[PDB]
Amino acid sequence: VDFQRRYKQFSQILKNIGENEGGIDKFSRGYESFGVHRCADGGLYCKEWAPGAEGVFLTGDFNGWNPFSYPYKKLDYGKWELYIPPKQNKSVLVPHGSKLKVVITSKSGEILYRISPWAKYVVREGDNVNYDWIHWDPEHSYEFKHSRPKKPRSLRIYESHVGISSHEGKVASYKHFTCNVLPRIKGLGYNCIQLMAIMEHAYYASFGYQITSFFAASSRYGSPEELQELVDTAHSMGIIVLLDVVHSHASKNSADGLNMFDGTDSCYFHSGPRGTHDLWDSRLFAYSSWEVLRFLLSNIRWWLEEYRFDGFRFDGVTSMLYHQVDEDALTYLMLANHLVHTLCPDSITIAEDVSGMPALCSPISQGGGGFDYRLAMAIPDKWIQLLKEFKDEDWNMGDIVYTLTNREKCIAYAESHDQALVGDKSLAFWLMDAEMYTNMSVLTPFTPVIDRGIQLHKMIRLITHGLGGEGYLNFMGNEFGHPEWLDFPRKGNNESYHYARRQFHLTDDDLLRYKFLNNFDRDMNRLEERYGWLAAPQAYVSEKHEGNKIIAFERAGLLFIFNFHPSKSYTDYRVGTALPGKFKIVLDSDAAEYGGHQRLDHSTDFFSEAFEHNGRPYSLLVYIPSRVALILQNVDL
Ligand SMILES: OC[C@H]1O[C@H](O[C@H]2[C@H](O)[C@@H](O)[C@@H](O[C@H]3[C@H](O)[C@@H](O)[C@@H](O[C@H]4[C@H](O)[C@@H](O)[C@@H](O[C@H]5[C@H](O)[C@@H](O)[C@@H](O[C@H]6[C@H](O)[C@@H](O)[C@@H](O[C@H]7[C@H](O)[C@@H](O)[C@@H](O)O[C@@H]7CO)O[C@@H]6CO)O[C@@H]5CO)O[C@@H]4CO)O[C@@H]3CO)O[C@@H]2CO)[C@H](O)[C@@H](O)[C@@H]1O
Repeated sequence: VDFQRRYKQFSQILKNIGENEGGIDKFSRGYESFGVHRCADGGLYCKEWAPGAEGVFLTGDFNGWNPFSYPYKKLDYGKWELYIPPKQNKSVLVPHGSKLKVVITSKSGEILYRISPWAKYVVREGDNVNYDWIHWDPEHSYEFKHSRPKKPRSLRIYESHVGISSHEGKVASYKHFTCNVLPRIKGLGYNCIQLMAIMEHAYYASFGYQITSFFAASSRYGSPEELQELVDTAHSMGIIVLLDVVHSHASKNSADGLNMFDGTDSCYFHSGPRGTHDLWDSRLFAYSSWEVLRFLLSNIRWWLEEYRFDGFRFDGVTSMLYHQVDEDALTYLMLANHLVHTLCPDSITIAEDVSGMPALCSPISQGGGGFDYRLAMAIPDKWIQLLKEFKDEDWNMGDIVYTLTNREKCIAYAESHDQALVGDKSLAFWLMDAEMYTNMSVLTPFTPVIDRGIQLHKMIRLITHGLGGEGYLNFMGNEFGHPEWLDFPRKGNNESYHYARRQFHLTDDDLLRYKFLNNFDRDMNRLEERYGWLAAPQAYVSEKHEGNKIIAFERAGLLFIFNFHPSKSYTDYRVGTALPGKFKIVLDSDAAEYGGHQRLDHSTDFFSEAFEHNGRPYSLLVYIPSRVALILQNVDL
């Protein structure tokens, strides 16, 4: 790790992009010439990079699948271009909705049929083994009607998957998400959507991590225009949309994927074993290769320009960095971040990194990776440890406080999307187990295990939200403690969609207790919008009492008190504060609307006195019941 090196290297490649291409703007507009394009003159212009092809051709429905009638002309640097002249009758050469294929001929004599790396749209017809390359030329394009929202003060991310966003056991649509799921997200107080599994993946059960077509918005959920309408509608509501970018590896599919494009093992990827990820059975990009930079950077630009995304989450950053560290992978990520922020400084980039790479989330100008945030991955693990291995009486308050406050800006989350999956437990499941199925009805008794589960689900989320980071993340359903698990159709379940859905109706059912966990989430995010603790400096922790099981801190002027004690309810408990005067309850997890016992009267005025307590100048006395969290705001006398 030499920061002077990381910059000098980046600075050089960027300088070359300027001398060789016309700067990173021009360089990242590769999607404008590569692929298949209909010209204003009625002709068709095509361009590809196939360095190890003897010949390249265009075939499809349009030419009665004659493989060699349209040969591309070879250019320098292993690139090929084709211009089919316009029709005499002045009609479309390649009709919209029709099938296409690139024909690659090898030195040996193999005749290979490929989908262009640059393909905009791909569809799997009924029960076909492979995806077909569908030419996209609609009568009307989607015109974006709304402007990008003002950059949020603090991010409150709602991690979403479009397919599973309905109560039905089927792939839900972009249209369904736009009409039914966007208003729910807005209502909860979330100001950002992390859109998962958008980049085309042939294997649905890969959760969007096995990419086949990099420039293609998954056909599965609908047309490219319906995704544009989705993003535009989110903007109409003041919600920013970020995309999950998988540039770490590629699916090894060759018929309908990026693998073996020009017939060799070294096109967009590394030759031999270096180019194969053994654990994932995937291909690995040759980040040193100029054309891989054009491809990957024109992809970043594509999602910014075509679909108007407000930023990205770069997945598999750890795997990219360690093949010792891959300098090329890292210089690619620096150029990607440089591009995103040069085009729009308000744009956000997040890194999915477990390693904790020094300066990954710091400015490039200081030898950093250029990322705005990293995910605070230690937080979900600490909650798992405590619920799996420790009795409530044995939870260390100092260890909770340490894990949450360790730090570079990070995104805090109580549980990941991976924890929602089959053969893993959600926080709601770790807390209530089999009782989740029995006593989540208002009509059944409020058992001590349902009572404990509800109280702790709220508290774990609130301490993660208030103390854990500079941003917050919640995966679809976990805001109301969604039951069961998530599982995608695959071999191992005989293609079942029974768990490939989200039961959102559970919160609308007044005869169920999910409404309580949902109400808490809505009010937690709305209170954050009002006071901005996520944007505030790190909290001042006055108390992390091992005996009493009390965590007390101040962030953005608010006073946060947590009683994790399984049985003791403290009266006249002294909490230190930096502010004198009157204090009022702004949030109480024991309120009835959240599934509490209503033990506290909110109309009570708490008066700060001049009594040094826990390194705080003033202190106030409070009633904090067992498994209750409180937020107190200082008010004008
Ligand atoms: O007249 C006085 C003047 O004379 C000299 O300079 C001459 C040059 O000698 C002459 O060639 C020309 O150079 C221009 C050139 O015409 C311009 O186009 C431009 O070149 C840029 C280019 O536009 C950029 O794109 C960039 O090129 C990349 C390329 O895009 C990228 O794909 C990659 O290419 C590699 C490829 O991907 C690989 O697959 C492989 O290619 C293989 C094929 O796979 C294989 O199938 C087969 O076809 O062979 C190929 C080659 O082995 O390798 C490729 C790389 O080798 O990388 C390149 C990066 O190089 O950059 C170029 C360069 O900037 O600009 C140049 C000028 O810089 O005109 C000038 C004069 O006008 C003399 O040198 C000078 O001092 C005198 O003043």
